Amino acid sequence: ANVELYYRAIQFYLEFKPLLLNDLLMVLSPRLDHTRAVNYFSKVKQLPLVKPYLRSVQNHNNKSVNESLNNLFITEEDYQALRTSIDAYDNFDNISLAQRLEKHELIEFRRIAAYL
Amino acid sequence: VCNENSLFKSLSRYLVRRKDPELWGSVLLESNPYRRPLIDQVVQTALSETQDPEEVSVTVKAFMTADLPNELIELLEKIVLDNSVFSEHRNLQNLLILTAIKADRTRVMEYINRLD
Repeated sequence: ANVELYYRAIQFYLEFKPLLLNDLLMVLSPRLDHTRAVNYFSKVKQLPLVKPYLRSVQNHNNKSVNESLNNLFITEEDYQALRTSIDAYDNFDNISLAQRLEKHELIEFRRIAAYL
Repeated sequence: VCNENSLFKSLSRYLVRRKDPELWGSVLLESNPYRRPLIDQVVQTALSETQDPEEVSVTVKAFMTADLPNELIELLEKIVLDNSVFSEHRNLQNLLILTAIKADRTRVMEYINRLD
């Protein structure tokens, strides 16, 4: 049951076998303190690597989910999939998002600013 | 004989058949160091049969009456929670939230978010 196990193993594979870790992250899905994990990944910055699982669990519509996908798009500078995502759920503010976009240098994305 | 050397799952089976909360209080009196391994066996074995909540109720009575505190019962709560024969709420989620109160831990949020 206890979950510190998960954190220890993932920290290890991160340190040792992230190639062997990604898959596992999927395999350990149902019972999870997902947000603590994502905070840890923020700490380790390698969230973009674990992106597959992220897009997997995207359904649950958590603030963590939001900000994760949002920063991944910011770094990514995609809009199409970004449009899909932002339309997919609602559990997040957009003020700071508008602040990001207003200087996005891309009216295409600033169009999305106007949209939100 | 059991604590001496055994896989106490069978002992539970005796309990989960012989409905005697006083027999638990005998088992459950905290001066036995081996009280930990046996409860570690019950936190998965007791759930195996899952026919009717009789011994369930009886053992949670034993818990609260012997004051099995947080870090001990909530185990039972969450484990019987996830995808059991019992999707109903016969004080189930209610003592769940009571334990949430006695716990005051972020877990309460997602618990709600799964509660219905």
